[PDB]
Amino acid sequence: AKTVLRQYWDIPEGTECHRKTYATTSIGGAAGLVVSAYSVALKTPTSFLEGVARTGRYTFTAAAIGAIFGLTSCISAQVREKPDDPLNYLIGGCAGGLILGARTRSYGIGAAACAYMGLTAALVKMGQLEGWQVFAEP
Amino acid sequence: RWIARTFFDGPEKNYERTMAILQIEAEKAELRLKELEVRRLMRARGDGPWFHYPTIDKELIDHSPKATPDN
Amino acid sequence: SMVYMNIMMAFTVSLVGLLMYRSHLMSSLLCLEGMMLSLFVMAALTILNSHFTLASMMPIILLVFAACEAALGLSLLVMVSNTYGTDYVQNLNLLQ
Amino acid sequence: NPIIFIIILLTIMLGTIIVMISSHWLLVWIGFEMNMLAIIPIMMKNHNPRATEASTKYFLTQSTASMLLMMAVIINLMFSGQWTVMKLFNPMASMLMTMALAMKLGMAPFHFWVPEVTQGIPLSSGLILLTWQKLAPMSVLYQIFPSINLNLILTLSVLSILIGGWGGLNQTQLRKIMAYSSIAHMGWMTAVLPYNPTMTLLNLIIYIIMTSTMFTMFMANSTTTTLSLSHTWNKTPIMTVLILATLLSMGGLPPLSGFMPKWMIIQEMTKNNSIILPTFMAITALLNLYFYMRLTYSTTLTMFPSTNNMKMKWQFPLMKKMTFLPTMVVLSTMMLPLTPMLSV
Amino acid sequence: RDHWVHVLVPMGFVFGYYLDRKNDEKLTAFRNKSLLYKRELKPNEEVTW
Amino acid sequence: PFFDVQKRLGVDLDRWMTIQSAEQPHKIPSRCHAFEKEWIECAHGIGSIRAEK
Amino acid sequence: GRATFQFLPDEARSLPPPKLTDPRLAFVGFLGYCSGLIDNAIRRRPVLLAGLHRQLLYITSFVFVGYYLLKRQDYMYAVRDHDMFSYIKSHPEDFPEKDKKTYGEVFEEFHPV
Amino acid sequence: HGSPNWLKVGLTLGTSVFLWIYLIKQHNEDVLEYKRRN
Amino acid sequence: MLKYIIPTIMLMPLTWLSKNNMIWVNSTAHSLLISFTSLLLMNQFGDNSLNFSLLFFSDSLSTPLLILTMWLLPLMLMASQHHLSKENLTRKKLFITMLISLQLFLIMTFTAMELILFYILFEATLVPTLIIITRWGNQTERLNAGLYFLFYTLAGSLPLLVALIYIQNTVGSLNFLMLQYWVQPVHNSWSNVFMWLACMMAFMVKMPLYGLHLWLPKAHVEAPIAGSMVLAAVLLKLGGYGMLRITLILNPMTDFMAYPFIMLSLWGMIMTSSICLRQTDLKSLIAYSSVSHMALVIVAILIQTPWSYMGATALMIAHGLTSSMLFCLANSNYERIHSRTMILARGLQTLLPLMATWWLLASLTNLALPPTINLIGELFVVMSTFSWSNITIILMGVNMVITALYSLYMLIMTQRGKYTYHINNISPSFTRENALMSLHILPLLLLTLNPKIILGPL
Repeated sequence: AKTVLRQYWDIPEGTECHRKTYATTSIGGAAGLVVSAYSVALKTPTSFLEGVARTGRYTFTAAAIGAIFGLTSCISAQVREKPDDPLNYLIGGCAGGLILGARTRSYGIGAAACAYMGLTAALVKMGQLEGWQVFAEP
Repeated sequence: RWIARTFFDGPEKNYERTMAILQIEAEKAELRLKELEVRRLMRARGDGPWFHYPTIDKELIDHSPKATPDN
Repeated sequence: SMVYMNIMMAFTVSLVGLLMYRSHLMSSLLCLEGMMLSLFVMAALTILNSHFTLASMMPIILLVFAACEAALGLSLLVMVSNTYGTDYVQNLNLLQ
Repeated sequence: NPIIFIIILLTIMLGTIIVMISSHWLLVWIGFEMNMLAIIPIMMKNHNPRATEASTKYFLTQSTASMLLMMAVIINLMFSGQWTVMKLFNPMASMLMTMALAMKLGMAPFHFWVPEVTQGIPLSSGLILLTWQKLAPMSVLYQIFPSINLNLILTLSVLSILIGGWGGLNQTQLRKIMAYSSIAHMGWMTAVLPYNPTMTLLNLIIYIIMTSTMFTMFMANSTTTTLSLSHTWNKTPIMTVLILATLLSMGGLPPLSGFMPKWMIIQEMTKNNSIILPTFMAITALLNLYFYMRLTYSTTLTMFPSTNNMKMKWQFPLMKKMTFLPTMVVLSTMMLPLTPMLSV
Repeated sequence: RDHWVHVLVPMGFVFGYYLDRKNDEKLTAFRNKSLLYKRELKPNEEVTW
Repeated sequence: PFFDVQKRLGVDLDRWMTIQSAEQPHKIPSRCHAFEKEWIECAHGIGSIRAEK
Repeated sequence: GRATFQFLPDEARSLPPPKLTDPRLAFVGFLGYCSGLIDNAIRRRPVLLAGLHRQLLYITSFVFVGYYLLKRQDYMYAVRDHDMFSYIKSHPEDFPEKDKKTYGEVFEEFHPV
Repeated sequence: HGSPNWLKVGLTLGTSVFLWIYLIKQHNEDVLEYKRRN
Repeated sequence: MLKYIIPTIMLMPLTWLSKNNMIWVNSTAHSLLISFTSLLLMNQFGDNSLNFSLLFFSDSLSTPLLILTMWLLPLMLMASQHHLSKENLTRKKLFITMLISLQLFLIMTFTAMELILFYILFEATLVPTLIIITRWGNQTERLNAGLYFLFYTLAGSLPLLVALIYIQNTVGSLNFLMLQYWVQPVHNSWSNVFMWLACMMAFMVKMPLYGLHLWLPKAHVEAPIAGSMVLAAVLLKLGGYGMLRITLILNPMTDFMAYPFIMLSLWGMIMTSSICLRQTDLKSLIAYSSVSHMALVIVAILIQTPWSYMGATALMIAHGLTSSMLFCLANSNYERIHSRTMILARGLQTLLPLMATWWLLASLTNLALPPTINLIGELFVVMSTFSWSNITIILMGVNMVITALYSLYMLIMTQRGKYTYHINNISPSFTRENALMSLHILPLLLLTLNPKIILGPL
């Protein structure tokens, strides 16, 4: 819901790293739930404990990356100089991608995991900084 | 001496053509700064008929004393 | 009122996994006309008490097309069973 | 048969007139109800069981695409009860309005609704009739417009070109290659519609013409991709240049006229400061051309015309209004100073 | 015949040059300028428009 | 889109089975008949974009 | 925008009109001159300067259509400008009368190299 | 020899001149209509 | 151009309208008559500026640039007749028309008066050049190189429409470069960085960088028949001049981020020269040379402040004649040896002594012999970037030293003995081989007599 994102950009601002990633793992904990729905309905009939889908553990991957997605911010946003900066929030992209590099082993998949995930992370706090809107109206 | 007046001109044509076609601009770049003034910011008034949306036609109402007094 | 809440759950017999699945494919098309009369009545609640007197033709002309749409797809399942003998929606050859 | 073959064909456009000409929710119920009853025997004519095993998958999809619409219609009967075609006065209804209506204009959800139908039909003559079902619900959306949740309509459109740009890398069936990219243009003209519903139809008109020329050029002999190898040196070499005149235009290059709406689509979309969304669509439209290149590489390069059988005989097809069609489909990009004045 | 494939095609240059004066003869906006280029009293700034 | 053939040529396709208070064949009103006759009178020349405000 | 279902209303009588001998009316049909040549080129003519009746009436098609098309096009911008000026004329607070100052007030940045 | 169908050849050429005649008869009317009105 | 596009479009209904083999002698005959009309109405004076007629032409006032655009079409038809004459006449004439159609968009381009007509003409190419790579090329792996010839230029150019219409709706109208008098400054932000980024990056797609340039030794390696459109591809690469039009204004003051375009084009400059001393292909040999001293001009522009616009005006036409002439050398010595690999050409200089003079003076334009049009501009690039700092002479000077070897690395390959082979390659350099090899230095050193016209505003 949009109450979750409303509870994201307001209070923590790098600080309160106990509840920073506690608000940030919920999106990562909910994100694997969507792909788990198609993995039993599009991928074929599974074992007798549905959901028993093909590879499984999709939530087990998604809840972990979303946990470190806020954690690597609130550590580094605390320790460097205490703003949230594009250089500061860049660091969460790399190691958070490498859980997908650690699982489903590397050198062809994990080698691009730090690559693409970091650049799309830094644009986000850049996106709120200049006043950009995705879905605007007159 | 016999090259210019056989072929072309100097500061009587290529000047004041620059003064000519730069008056087709201030009525072009400024009316394009009125569409953004008016179309995007009309906005809640809806005075000029651009955001005019149909609601209902009141001609099809009736006014006869229909056969229940409290309606 | 509660007479609108039920019937409104009765509209959710159009459950799509039980609307095209599984085989004995007549049980699929069963709830399609079963999705009708959950709309014939639910319309006829509000038209009747709020005395409109003109939209009474609307639920009647609803059931005209409701059987007429249901008349078509029943014919094709005979044409399925014309070459097969049974419906069996797990029949699949033409893929995407 | 040949008398009523016109009569069945006559009532299809009679359906979509009633969709356009009404102020009443029950007539537009009837409107593309009788259309869905008028399309079925066109699929049948040769009575092949694959055509029956394609129409019935087409059937019970569009049955729900009918029957979900009426569930929206009774809500604004219970909510203020007026039956003019206008705003719906319930976001619970407008949600039920659009994402039921989007079935007949099949979006990025409802995946195999398009290809599994169009592949498997022997009637490759047309099957241009699935432009009419692209025409009728667009003539409702122009009137639903100023009550939408504004996020649902753009979400289906960003996903629309995302799956359609990916579908034909895994294809040889040129019907399915033309079944795909019919999702592509139906993402754009939805993505305009919150910002100026006029000039949506400009995307609609260009899409009709560039699909009308495509199957008429496909009604020479070709149904398979490698069958488009064996016509340049066999059927006619003149068709080989003309098929390259359209597949490159529909990709959208600016010297042709296929680029022309996407030129104008940004002049409307920016000036309302949405920047990140047209950039994501235009960069996706790059992949819309790698269908056509890697397909045009087969027919215009003489890729081994084997199977010696020479056509010394003439041709008599029905190329009805054909040669006048790729004259506004190529060289019309200078010829539109105001297409948004006669249409809008 | 008389070879229209030949030099008749470079004869289209003055056919273009005859049309090349129609744009200038409707660009008759300003005579009163201060680059001398003045159109003060003479029949010299008036001409060749 | 809405071509509106019935506006130029002056027949009604229906236009009668539209609102709560239009025809009423023997002048028998409805329960909320008295508020249709007021709510239409409010926004008639209004272009519906300020009518919600 | 009133009096709907019209190709062009009777309010469009104050048009110059958008007359002949424009390059667009030349161009509308210039492609039609190329179009009928393709109609020869499809059915193995093989002449490409074929019978005149098929070589003509592509010309007669577009030229009458194009002139009949341009009449509402100049009308449509005219009626678009016909609505704009009065809303410009009304609401003086929505159209500020700005004061022009010369280049003696502007102290710009200033950034040299 | 020459073998046309002798029916439609000439109908195309005469309809065009009719549309040529209907062109300027609409045009020279409407050219005068702008002056007679405005 | 009042009537410059007007006579040359009439040349198009003359190819298939004509007779048999007369079509070559007729097409060359009309073509040179336009070349005087180009010279005549242009080259006028001249003090800021010559707005030509109207909204379609600004007369190429600051940089003429247009004379070079019109040599090539009466220059490649004599070159393309080497190996083309094997097909049907109607198919060969189509190959003539598409090259003539390439010039007409580029005739309206380079003047263009505007920016919204610029981009549609900036993208009006790549349609005829791509078809030349597909049909009547060389052996296989064409089609991927045709795809690499797309999907870069089109990939980078699409944010220009994101950029320009964002300018058109914001501040005035970009129809007129001369109504660009009021220009607001651009400060450092996180939105304005991307505004400069999309304004610049598309122009790096055509004139290459050390990045994103792998496609360039594909079209020149896998190339049409005998350097036919390859000569046109020389003007296609140098014709990215429009950075001179745009970034002269319209965020000039963002130079804080100029540095990674200065540096990447500088270490990549010295590198790609030495990336070809172990190359085994002739048509790739000139291709990597055409990267290096074409990458020289980019630091002459992003560094502002003239004495840099002076040489950069001349350095566009510097290899533009030279590399076109080197491809004419490489289009020859292939009709006689049907493989383009350079190592097989041992034992030359004795069978063809007449063209051996033409090898000398051509490669003497890379050492470049300071009274020429080449080292008259490279001294001004020295004159600019040494005022930047004292380090810049080092990496730029070694570029003048690596191509000293890299040019004479080709000349010495002609001198060998006993040739081992070649009962073919008899033909002692016929008239088409040497008359077409002329008319390159013949205007080049001619322009070195009074090089006044080759100068910008500047």
